[PDB]
Amino acid sequence: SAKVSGTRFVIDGKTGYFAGTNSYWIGFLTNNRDVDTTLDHIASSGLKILRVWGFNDVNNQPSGNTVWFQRLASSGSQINTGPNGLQRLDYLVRSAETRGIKLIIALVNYWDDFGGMKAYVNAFGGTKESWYTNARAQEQYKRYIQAVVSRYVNSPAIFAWELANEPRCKGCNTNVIFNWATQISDYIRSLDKDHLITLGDEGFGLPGQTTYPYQYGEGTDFVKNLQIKNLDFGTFHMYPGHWGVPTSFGPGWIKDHAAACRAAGKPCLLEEYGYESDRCNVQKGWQQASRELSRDGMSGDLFWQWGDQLSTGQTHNDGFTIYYGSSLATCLVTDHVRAINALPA
Repeated sequence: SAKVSGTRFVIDGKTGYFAGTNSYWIGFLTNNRDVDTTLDHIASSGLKILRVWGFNDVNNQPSGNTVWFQRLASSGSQINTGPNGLQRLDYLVRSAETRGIKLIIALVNYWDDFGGMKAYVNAFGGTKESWYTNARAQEQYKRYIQAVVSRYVNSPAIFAWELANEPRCKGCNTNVIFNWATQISDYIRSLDKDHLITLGDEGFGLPGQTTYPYQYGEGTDFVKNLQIKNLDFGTFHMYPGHWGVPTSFGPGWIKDHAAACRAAGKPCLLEEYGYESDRCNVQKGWQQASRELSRDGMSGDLFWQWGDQLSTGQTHNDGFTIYYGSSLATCLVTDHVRAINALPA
């Protein structure tokens, strides 16, 4: 149900460009109806891919019925397969199977939200930069990958396994993440031969311009990582307001990634993007630049992030949320999906 064909994706046997979104919170909901209604809204919007967090790491177990997936400690780490643990991810997967949504499931965070590499450093020592070569942290991270992947190997709702959300190794030789991603993607492939696998990086480090995002200072080399055999497609993210570059850098950023993916013979996915101001105009310009490259390396995009109305009220507005039913969703979801459906075949 989710494959690659040259520089394009194939979902439900259709080859082409797909739109999707991100919802880090959907895998942690404890109300099944809130998962179903959010997926119904995403599916009715014509979105096919949903990127979620498949991690929830803590150093101390939270109180009450708070959801957690893994507790990390120097000795005795535990993976939660209970009702407030991975059973919440199981429900998301089953609800996505029913509703025709393909999930990208990231397996650790580079950032501290939901624990991240920081929670592993707290348990296993070292620094965030040494996390990739920290044997005890990598041993537990692989145990966690096995615990998640083994549950959904036979699900048609997995778009791709994703190694990490936005992995960086600040100031590291770019071989650190390259070697790490090679060994972890080979590990995931041993557990699941058929689903796609991707890195989850921001896409820093590649030719095109001399601005900050093109530099190798965050430990990644986009072109180098596209050579990894068991990574099926390239991912890149786009946040000019955090990166000291204008919004007008967007089309070139997209073009430069699509050219690298084209040269590698793999699809590119613009996996997160957002801007806080003049949102419709700014982000519609980027969606057009991406759609225009649909036969030249780009094969989809996911905005960050979905917003909805749950039993617990409106979901969080982090300045990038696009709420279902809003005028901004008509601009960046309805009109986008209609423009994708109009692309030549």
